[PDB]
Amino acid sequence: YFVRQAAKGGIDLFRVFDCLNWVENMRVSMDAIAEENKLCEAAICYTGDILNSARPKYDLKYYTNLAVELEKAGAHIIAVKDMAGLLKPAAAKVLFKALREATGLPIHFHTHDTSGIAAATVLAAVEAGVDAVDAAMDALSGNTSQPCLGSIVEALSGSERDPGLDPAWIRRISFYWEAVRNQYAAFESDLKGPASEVYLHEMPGGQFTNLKEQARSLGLETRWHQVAQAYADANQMFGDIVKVAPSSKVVGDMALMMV
Amino acid sequence: YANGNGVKDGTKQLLDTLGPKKFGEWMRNEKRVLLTDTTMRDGHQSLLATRMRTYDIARIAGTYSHALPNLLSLECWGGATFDVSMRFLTEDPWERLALIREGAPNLLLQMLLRGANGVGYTNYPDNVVKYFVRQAAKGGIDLFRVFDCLNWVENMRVSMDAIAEENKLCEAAICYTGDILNSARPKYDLKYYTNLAVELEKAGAHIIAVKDMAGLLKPAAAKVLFKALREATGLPIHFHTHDTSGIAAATVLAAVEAGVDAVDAAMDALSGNTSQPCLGSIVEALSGSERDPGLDPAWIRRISFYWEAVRNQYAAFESDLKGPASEVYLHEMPGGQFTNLKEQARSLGLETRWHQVAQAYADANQMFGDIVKVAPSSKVVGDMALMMVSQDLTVADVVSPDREVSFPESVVSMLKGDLGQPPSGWPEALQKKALKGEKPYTVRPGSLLKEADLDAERKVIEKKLEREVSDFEFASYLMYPKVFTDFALASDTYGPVSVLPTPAYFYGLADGEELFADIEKGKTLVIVNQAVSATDSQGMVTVFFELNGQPRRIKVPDRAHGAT
Amino acid sequence: IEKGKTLVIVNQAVSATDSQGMVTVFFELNGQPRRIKVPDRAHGAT
Amino acid sequence: GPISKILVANRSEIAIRVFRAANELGIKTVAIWAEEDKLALHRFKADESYQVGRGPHLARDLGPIESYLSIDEVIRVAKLSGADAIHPGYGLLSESPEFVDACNKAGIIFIGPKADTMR
Amino acid sequence: FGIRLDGGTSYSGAIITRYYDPLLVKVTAWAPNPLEAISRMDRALREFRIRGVATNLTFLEAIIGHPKFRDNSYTTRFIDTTPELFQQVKRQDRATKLLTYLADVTVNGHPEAKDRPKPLENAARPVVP
Amino acid sequence: FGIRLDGGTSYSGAIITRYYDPLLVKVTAWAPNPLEAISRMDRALREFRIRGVATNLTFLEAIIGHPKFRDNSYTTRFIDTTPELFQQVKRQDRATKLLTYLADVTVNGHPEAKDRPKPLENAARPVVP
Ligand SMILES: O=CCCCC[C@@H]1SC[C@@H]2NC(=O)N[C@@H]21
Ligand SMILES: [Cl-]
Ligand SMILES: [Cl-]
Ligand SMILES: [Mg+2]
Ligand SMILES: [Zn+2]
Ligand SMILES: [Zn+2]
Repeated sequence: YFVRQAAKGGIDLFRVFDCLNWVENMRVSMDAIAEENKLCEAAICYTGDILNSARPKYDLKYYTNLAVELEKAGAHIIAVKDMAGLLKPAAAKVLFKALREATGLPIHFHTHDTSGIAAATVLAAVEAGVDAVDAAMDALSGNTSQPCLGSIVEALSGSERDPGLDPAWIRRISFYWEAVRNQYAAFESDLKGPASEVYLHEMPGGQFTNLKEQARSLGLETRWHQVAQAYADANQMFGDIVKVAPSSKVVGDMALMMV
Repeated sequence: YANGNGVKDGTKQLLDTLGPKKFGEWMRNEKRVLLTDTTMRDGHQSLLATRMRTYDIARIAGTYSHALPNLLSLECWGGATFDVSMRFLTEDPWERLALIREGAPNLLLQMLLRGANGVGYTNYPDNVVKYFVRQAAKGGIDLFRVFDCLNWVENMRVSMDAIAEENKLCEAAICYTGDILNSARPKYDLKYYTNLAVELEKAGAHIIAVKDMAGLLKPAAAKVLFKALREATGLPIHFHTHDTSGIAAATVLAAVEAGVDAVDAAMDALSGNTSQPCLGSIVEALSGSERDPGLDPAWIRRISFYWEAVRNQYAAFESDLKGPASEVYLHEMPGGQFTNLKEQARSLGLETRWHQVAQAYADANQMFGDIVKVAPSSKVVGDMALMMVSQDLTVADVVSPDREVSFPESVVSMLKGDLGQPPSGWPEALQKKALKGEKPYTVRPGSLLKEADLDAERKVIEKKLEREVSDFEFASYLMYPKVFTDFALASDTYGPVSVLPTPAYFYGLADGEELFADIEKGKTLVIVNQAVSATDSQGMVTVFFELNGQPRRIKVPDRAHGAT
Repeated sequence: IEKGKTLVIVNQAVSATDSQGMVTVFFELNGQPRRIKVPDRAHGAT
Repeated sequence: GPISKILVANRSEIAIRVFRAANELGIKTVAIWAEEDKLALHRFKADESYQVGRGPHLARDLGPIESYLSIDEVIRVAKLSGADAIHPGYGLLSESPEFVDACNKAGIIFIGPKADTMR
Repeated sequence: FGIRLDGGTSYSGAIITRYYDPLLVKVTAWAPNPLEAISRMDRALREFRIRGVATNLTFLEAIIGHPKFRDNSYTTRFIDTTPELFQQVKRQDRATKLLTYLADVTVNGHPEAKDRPKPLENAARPVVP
Repeated sequence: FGIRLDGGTSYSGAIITRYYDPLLVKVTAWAPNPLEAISRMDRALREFRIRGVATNLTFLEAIIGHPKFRDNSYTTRFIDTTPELFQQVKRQDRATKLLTYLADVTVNGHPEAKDRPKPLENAARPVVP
C-alpha cells in the first residue's frame, strides 16, 4: 500500500535496499514497484574490501552473485550503495568491470566522502563504465555527505563520458544551497573533514557523527579510539555484517557498552 | 608512544651520504611513491591562520620519527610560519626548527621559500637573501621548495645558487594555474610547464615541484602533465596541491599512476577543504599497489587523532568553510588565502556579497594579463577584487582613462615591478593610469638593491636590545626588523612562553589549576593558580601562585575593565 | 526634587564595568528606563 | 469620473492629511516613498505603497527630494497602482504646470487648478 | 480635522495597572452632518496603534458601523440585544493559526533549536536564481 | 478642547533624518476670542514632551507670549527685529542629576562613609510620629 501511494505521489525511481543485503527481504518491495510500473533499482550494500583477502566474506563473487540474483528478482537497475564510503578507486575499477560483465542491467553507484577520496572512486567508476553516479551540490557535499557534483562534472568536462551539465548553473544552484544551509547552523556536526579512520570501523555517513556525539555525551569523548576498535570488533563478533540504518545503530550500541 | 628501539635511518641519513644531486636521482629511481606530510606548516597555515604553536608541533616530532620513518620529509617551516610565530604566538621559529630537528633526526625537514625574499614581506639585497638561506641550512632545513609568485625563473636564481652552495636540496617549483586541457587559455599550456622545467634544471634544481597552490589541477590533466614532465627532464617531480575542489585526492592518485616521484598530503585531522588532501586515505588507496608507499595506516590514524585533539584547542582560529567548492575553477584563489580573504571581506561588510567578489577576482586576474596568483600576487588580485566590489566598479570602468580610480597600494606596487615581471610585462594603460607618475622598472627587484652592510646592520639591532644577538636572531631581524624587535622585547618581559601548553598560553590558569612547565629541557616548574584577587584601586589584580611549592604573588593591571 | 514634584526611581540593574572602565546603572524614573554611566573609581578606573 | 482611488504625490504630514480625507470619504489610497523615507509612517498609513526613484527602469539612482519632484515616477506609480486621481499636496510639484498636463497626458485627474491658470 | 482627544492614562511607555477603570483615551469626532461624523470617528479609531495591551477598538468600530446606529433606530436595549457586535467563536482560520505558531515560537523557542548554535545574525536570505 | 493636531510623522522611537523638512507636528488652537486662543496654544505647547532631539518649542512660546503678538502690532519684520534675542535661559534637568549622583555613590560609595562601619542591614526607615 505504501509503495502504491509513493508512485501515485510522484516517485519514479525506487532505490530499494536491505540492511543485511538479504534478497529474500527485498522481494515484496521489488514486486510492488514493478506492479506500479516504476523503476526498481535494487541496491547491494558495499562493505569490507574486495581487494583484501583477509576478509573473504565480502569478495568480488559476493557482489556479482547478488547482482545476478537481483536481476532474476526483477531489478530494472542495480545500485552499489556504499553507505560508509568504503569503496576505494582500484576496487572500483575491478568491481564495475565485473558487475557489467555479470548482468546486462545498468549500474548506479552511490557513495559517501567520509574518507575524503570518494571523488577519486567515483571517477574511477566512470572510467570503468558505470552507468550512473550520485553526487551532492558543492555546498552540501564532502565529509559524510556525497562527493562534490560541481568538481566531478568539471573533472569530466570534455572527456568521452562528459555528462553535459552546465558548470555556471551548478555553481549558482550551489550558492543558493549555501545560503540555505547557513540557516541550519543548529544542526551542524563538529566533524572537520576527511577521516581515513572510516576504513577501520566502517561507520556509515549518518551514524559516524551521531556516534561521536553520543560517545561525547556518555562521557567517552576521550576514548574514541577504543570505541572505533570496539565497533570493528563487535562487527566481527556479529559475524561480519552490513552496517547501515538500523544494523549500524545496533553495532554502535554494542560498541559503546563494551567500552 | 613509539618506540622502544632507536630510530630507523631515513631520508635524512640518505641525503647526508649522497648529497643533494644524487639524492634527487635516488628519488627519481624509486618505485614507491614518496610522501611529504605538510600538517606542521601548510595544513595549519590553510586551516588555522598558521596559529599552530611549537609546543604541540614539537611534542609529536619524535612519534613521526619512530612511527613513519619512510616519510620523505616533514614540510614544517617557512610560508607564513616565520613571522606569525613571533608576531602572534610570541615564539621563536628557529627554536621550533631546532626542536623538530632534534625529535626527528631521520627525516628531511622541508620549508617553503620565496626565491625573491626568502620568508620576508618585501624585497631584500642578494647578500641578505643568501644570509637567510645559510642560516636556514645551519638550523636544520634539508629541503628548500623555492617558488616565484610569477614563475619568473630569473627571480629564483639567487635563492637556487644559495641553496646549492649550502649543499641542500633545491626543489624548484613551478606554480600551476589555468588548465592545460582547455585550449581557450593557451598562455598556460603544456609547453609552458615543460619549458619551465627545463629552465629550472639548467638553473641547478635537484628536484622539480608542481605547486598547485589553488587546487586547480584536474586528474585527466595530471596524467598528461606528469608524463610530459618526466619526459622533458630527468629530475624527480614533486606534486603539491590543495583540496578546495574536493577532488584533489583523485588528482594525486592520477599523478601517482602517471609516475610522479613524490606527493604532499596532510594528516586527516588537518586535511581537506583549503588544506592538502587526506594523507591516511591516499595511503589507504595505494595500499597493495605497485607504488605502495609503505606507511603504516594504524600510525597515521593515531597521529591524526593526536592532531585532532591539538586542533580542538585552536577553536578561536577556525573559519566558516564548510566543504568542497567547484567555484575555485572560476576564481583560482589559492587555498592558503581563500580565508584570510573570506574575512577581509567580513571586515568590510562584504560577507553577504562574497560571490560578486569571486567574479571580480577572475576579472581582475584577466585585466592584469592573466597571472600566477600566489602569496603576494593573489593578495594583489584580492585587493583589486574587493575594490571593484566596494567602489562598485567594472574592468572597462577600471582601465578607462576618464574615470578616476585610486588603486590599492599593493596594485600600484605590483605594476611598478616590485613582485617582478610576468612573461608578458604589465598592461601599459592600466600601469600608466595606476602609477600616478611613479616610475615602473622591469629588472629583477633584487638587482636594484644596494648590498646591506651586514656589520652596521648587526650593531643597530644589538645597540637597541643592549645585548649580542645570535646569527639566527640576526636573520630574523633582517627579514622582519620591527616584528623581531617586538618579539625580543616581549621575551625579555614575559619569558620562554613557547614552553607553555596551548590552553595556558591563550587562556592562563583556572582557579586551583596545576601546570608543569619546562623553562628548559630538564628544568620543570610546577605552578598552581591558588587564587586571583578582586581588582583593587589603582586597579591592580594580584594572582596568588604556588611555584614549586612556594607562594608567589604577581600584580598585573586589570586592562579588561578599564584599569591602568 | 521639590515640594510636590515626586520622582519614583528604581535601580533595575548595574552592569559589570566595561573597558574604558565605565559602569552603567539601569534606572526606571517614573516608569521610564534611563541608563547612566559612571567611572568605576573603586577598582582603579578613570 | 467617480473617484475611487487617490495617489498622494508627497509625504509626511501633507500626505497624511490627504489620506485622512480620502478615508472618511470611502476613497482608497496610494502612497509613494523614496528610499530614505523607507521608514516614514505615511507609507504605512496608506492602503497601498510604492517606492519612487530607484530600479531597473532607471537610469540613475535618484535623490531624496528629486525622487518626489519626478514627474515620470509619479506618473509611473499612478499608472501601475490604478489611480484615477493625484493630490500633489503642497510645495514639491503642486505648482508645476508640466506635471498637470502630464496628469491627463496619462488621463489622470489632477486635484487642483487647470494648467493654464497654473502658468 | 474634527478630532478631539482627551487622554486618560495612555502614552508610549505608560504603565496600566489593574486597580482602576480601564480607560486609555476618549475620542470625540465632529462634522457638519451626523453621517460624516461617524466616518470620521471610524477613520480615527482604525488609525489608532496601541502596542503592549489589548483594547476595545474593534468593538467600538462594530458599534458605529452598524446600521441601527447609522439610521438612529437603536434603543437603550440595542447593545444588550445585538450578538454580532460580540462575535464570539475562537477565531481560526489560516492566518490566525500562523500568527499563533509565530507567537508561540517567538516567546518559547522551538525545542529542536532553542539549545543549539544560532545562525550568524542578519544572514543573507537565499535568493532563487 | 480646542486643539487640533496634524502630525503622524513623529512618535517615540522615530529617527529624524537630515534629508527633509524638520517638521515634527502642526498645532492648531481654537477659541471664541483671539486672546483665549493664544493661551490655549501656550498651554498645549508647554504640555509637549519631546526628548532625544532639540526643538523650537521655547522659541514658539516666546513668540506667542510676546506683547507685540498679544496686541497685534507686529509687522513682518517682528522676528528679525524683536529679539530681544529671546533666545535662552537653559534647563535644570534635576532628575538626571540625581540619578547621576545615585549611580555614582552606588558604584563608588561615599567618601565619608566608604571605609567606616555600616548600619545593621535593612534596619527600619525612621517613622515620623
Ligand atoms: O466601550 C466602553 C467603555 C466605557 C465603559 C467602561 C467604563 S470607563 C469608567 C467606568 N469604570 C468601569 O469599571 N468601567 C466603566
Ligand atoms: Cl617587520
Ligand atoms: Cl534630492
Ligand atoms: Mg621515482
Ligand atoms: Zn547514502
Ligand atoms: Zn600550499
